[PDB]
Amino acid sequence: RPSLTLTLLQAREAAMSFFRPSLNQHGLTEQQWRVIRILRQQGEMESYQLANQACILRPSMTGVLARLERDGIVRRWKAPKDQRRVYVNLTEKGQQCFVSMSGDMEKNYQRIQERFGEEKLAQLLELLNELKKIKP
Amino acid sequence: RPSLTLTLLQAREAAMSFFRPSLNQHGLTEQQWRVIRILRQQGEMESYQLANQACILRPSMTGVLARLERDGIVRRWKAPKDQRRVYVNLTEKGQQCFVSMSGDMEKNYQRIQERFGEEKLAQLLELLNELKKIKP
Repeated sequence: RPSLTLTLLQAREAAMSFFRPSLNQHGLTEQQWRVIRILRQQGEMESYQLANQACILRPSMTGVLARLERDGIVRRWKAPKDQRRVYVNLTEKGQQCFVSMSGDMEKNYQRIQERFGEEKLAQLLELLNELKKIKP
Repeated sequence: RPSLTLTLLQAREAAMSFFRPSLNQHGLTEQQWRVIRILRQQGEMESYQLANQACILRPSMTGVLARLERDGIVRRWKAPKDQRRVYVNLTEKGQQCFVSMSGDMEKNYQRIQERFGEEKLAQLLELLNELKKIKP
């Protein structure tokens, strides 16, 4: 039995060589960029939920957020009607950060699409979207 | 542009809920189990190469190996004809560890196959095997 889950992770390392240089070049970690990506697409998010979607382990998430907060990328606030919840969102500076990286990240996806196949990329994503739906 | 790489990782979290309990139940971490899986399938392996295939970051790999070595699961040795290389292999105890977990891990794959689809699982794996081949 080949390992579905190890194979998912090796496939992701393969794709990540297309993005790490632009993130290298822009001075961000992939874990930062995941967080930025989710907060961009999904908007303000409760912080445990963000760790869960962004696929970060909770002890590293504390440092991920405090760093991004220190850099002016995200803002953290207590929910007015439950102060023990903490919501996170991109700042104007973080949104403009996302925007300037996006042209580079589109070109890296164009390189993946050419080298992998435009329809193969679409089947993979469809299938991966389906696999996520098997979660109990 | 949806994130191929974040989506790979969320799909993997989905599948991992099928295995973490048996690894919970057997007292292993997934990072240990990746290492055991690669050393089982591929045999003795140089230690940086093992980190690369097993998808572990080098500072965590040191602790992964020293723990597994302390538990009698792996053996580490210097290559006779290059003492600055360190090879790793499963011990008899680690091989029997792999064997006893494998029945549980097969059942968890049967659950995935039923809930995901037997042919969909095969297309996904074929496609992921292809994606790995795009690595520059």
